[PDB]
Amino acid sequence: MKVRASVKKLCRNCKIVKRDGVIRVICSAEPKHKQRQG
Amino acid sequence: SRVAKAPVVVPAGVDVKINGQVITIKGKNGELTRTLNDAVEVKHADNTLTFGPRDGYADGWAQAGTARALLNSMVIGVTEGFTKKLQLVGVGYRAAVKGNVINLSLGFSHPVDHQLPAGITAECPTQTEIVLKGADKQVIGQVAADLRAYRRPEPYKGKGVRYADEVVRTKEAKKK
Amino acid sequence: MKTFTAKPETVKRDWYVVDATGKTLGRLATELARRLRGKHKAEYTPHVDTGDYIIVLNADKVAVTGNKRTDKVYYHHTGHIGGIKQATFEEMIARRPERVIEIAVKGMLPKGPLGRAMFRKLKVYAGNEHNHAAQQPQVLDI
Amino acid sequence: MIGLVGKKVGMTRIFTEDGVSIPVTVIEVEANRVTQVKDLANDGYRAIQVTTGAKKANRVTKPEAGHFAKAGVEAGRGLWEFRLAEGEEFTVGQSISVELFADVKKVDVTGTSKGKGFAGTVKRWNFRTQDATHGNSLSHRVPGSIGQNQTPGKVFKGKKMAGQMGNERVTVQSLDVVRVDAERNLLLVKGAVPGATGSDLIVKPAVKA
RNA sequence: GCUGAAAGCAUCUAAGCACGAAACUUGCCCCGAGAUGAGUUCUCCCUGACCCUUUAAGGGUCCUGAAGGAACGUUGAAGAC
RNA sequence: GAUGUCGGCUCAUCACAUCCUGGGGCUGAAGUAGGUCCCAAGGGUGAUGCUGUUCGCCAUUUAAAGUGGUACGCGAGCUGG
RNA sequence: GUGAAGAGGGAAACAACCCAGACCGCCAGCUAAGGUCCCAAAGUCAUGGUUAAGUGGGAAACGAUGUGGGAAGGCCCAGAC
Repeated sequence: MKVRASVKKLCRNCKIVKRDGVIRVICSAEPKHKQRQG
Repeated sequence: SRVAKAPVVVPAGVDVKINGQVITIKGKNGELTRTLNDAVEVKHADNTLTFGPRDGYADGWAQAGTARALLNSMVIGVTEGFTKKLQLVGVGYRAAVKGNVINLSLGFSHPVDHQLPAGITAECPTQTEIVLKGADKQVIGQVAADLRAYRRPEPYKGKGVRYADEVVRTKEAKKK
Repeated sequence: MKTFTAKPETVKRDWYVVDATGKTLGRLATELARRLRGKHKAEYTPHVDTGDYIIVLNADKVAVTGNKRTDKVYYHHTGHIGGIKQATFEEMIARRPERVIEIAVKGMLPKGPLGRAMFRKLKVYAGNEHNHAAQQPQVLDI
Repeated sequence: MIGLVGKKVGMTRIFTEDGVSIPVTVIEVEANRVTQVKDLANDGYRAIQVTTGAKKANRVTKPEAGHFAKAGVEAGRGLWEFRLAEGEEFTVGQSISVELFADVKKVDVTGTSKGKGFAGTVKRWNFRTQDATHGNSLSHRVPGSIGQNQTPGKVFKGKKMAGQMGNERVTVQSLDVVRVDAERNLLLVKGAVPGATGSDLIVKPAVKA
């Protein structure tokens, strides 16, 4: 998990989701692409 | 919304009860029922049901699509149900069913026993396979997830409980 | 001539029973407070309690809007330096359901001995059974 | 589960055959007689009220005498209540004796600790003493500071200070039951229990175990 | 995490359903009805006359003195008092 | 027309930007042991040689020897280097 | 300009900010700034919208399929995504 003020799609398999008021990036190919905004 | 446009076809032998919001499905596999959101029209018709929003309900189309999907899963529930398959990978790993309980030997210092819920049954063809059957898709998925959580597939050899149709994607340490 | 003043020994107070199920907490508590203080009577006097007795039934069925059922927090301090304690609205409804109504109304009542005397006439119940049939409370719609 | 009321008889030792000395407290548990049974319908909770010992007939007042007469039991030196578990059931006037602890193996003992009177902070709260020498001026066992300064501007509630020590209700948990002696009305527990010799103790099966 | 649409797919979430920490509420110990919102249970005691006017949760006289308490004394592993 | 100062001692109390213990994500995470971030303030969190020292450096521990606020917390509480 | 050397009303409290300049009395009326659910005087007013965070009722670069309005382009029943 990366906790950042600026979360972005780092590759094409990455998807921006909003889970309970938190903008999160869930990638299905690279685990170190997981981000939550905070 | 548009997923909700497509009606769900009622096959033969399965019948529908509608009490406004709570809807019950009967079939050869058993009783499935739920209460839909307050913002979805459900209407039994000629061997089909159709879903649509109420009035004065924002995002009634999303709820309509959700209700359509749940009802369609119910229909495939009371007929031929759902099956989930698990595989145990790793030396010494084993499974066995004793009635309503699965006994898992997953490398712990203690036995692991899982109590199946009401409408789910299990059977192990071999000692490293588990097959689950049931009418409720959500419940069988929950049980499979609970079984997997005991020993999640680790990323260096793939050892642990995993779904049969699952890709584990291992990795090497540094080199050699 | 001097204006009329209510005399505490000649005020006539009635008994009413309200049913709190499904009512918004604050919008019910406001009407409760104005009838406990007596602002609905033409004999209203700010220094004498001319209000009515109110019985509140089904205190655990009171309703809040938005996300207040899990986000409204009730703070209080015990007097010790650790002190500060809190409970959400759900926790209060689960433990002492009467106190959410009681402290809403108490917050909307005047402060001082007269306000406490006014609050003394509120009777809040969790069920829908009260013990004051001998007072013959009339049904009040809020 | 219900307990019993006894009195602290004193302390001794029990030698075991393999050469171990167990320090025991000797508790005299005469039969406790049930004086009143409380129920949900009448009282709101389930409990039994018991009495033990004896009292001088000229020292027991008319209200207490009438309360004893209703149960049909002789006056005792006091009355105690024990809360009732779900399975338990007792009748007024029934005697409960020490073989209740026949196979318990751990007890909770409650008594009143010995009164130390007014106690200083060094004894009451294990405060450290200040210097005996090296310039100290009349401040050898005094508490020291008790607050900070303007910003709090007060002493906090619950501050550790000198005052009454002891002479209060104390419980000691999970004491080994060494010996249950039915015809002697004796209970032998391992270790020390609160109070002085001849004081009343409430003995209950251990809640933590 | 499960099921799942909005967005024919994906998605732990929007509807719904699971787990999840010495933190929180309890569970353990102690105080605690001046909780003036002053609670409950059990037991005990007292069921005599008259007078006045200012008439009322009025005063006064005679007889009566309970259950209990206090006081005093001998004291305590209780205690500055 | 007076708000006593550094350090020590005694006694603390709060914050969390967490030192330990607790939970978790990622790892250039095989294991052991780590790195980094997230949650978490319940409890705990050294004795000394030197120096007035705070600090610091050393010597031995410890699960750890936290960072700060409180008139650089505390002299109608002590000391007075 | 105000305070100083100016009270009254508002800004919770709040010389210096907003309204406004107290000769005395009245248990009369209309207004200012600010307000009108309760504390606490007066709209739980009317009509049309927006917001779902208790935003309103503290804070930037920057980040995001959170929604409501424009304004115009692509791609599409010869089949688009």
